Amino acid sequence: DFVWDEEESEALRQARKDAELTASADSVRAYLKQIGKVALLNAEEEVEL
Amino acid sequence: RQELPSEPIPIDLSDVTMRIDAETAKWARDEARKTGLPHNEARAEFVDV
Repeated sequence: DFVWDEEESEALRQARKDAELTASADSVRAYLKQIGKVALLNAEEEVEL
Repeated sequence: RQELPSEPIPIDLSDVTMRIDAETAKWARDEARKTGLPHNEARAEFVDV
């Protein structure tokens, strides 16, 4: 929630410095987008499938 | 000029839709004003938070 401390500022500073441009291995979000588009199955549809 | 959004702002990241509201802007302004630096210098704190 709304609490700010040196650790929070340090965490932002690290993230800001730890990645100036997108990396090839860390850009998994494009894949994760496509997973969310399909809903989870339960037992009944699993067995029917 | 340290104003607030009358309505939530859709930031709309490339993958997940995101929303800024009046309360987070409230907290950010509180932090910036706490810092006490000039406007263009407290901009750093506001943007960071």
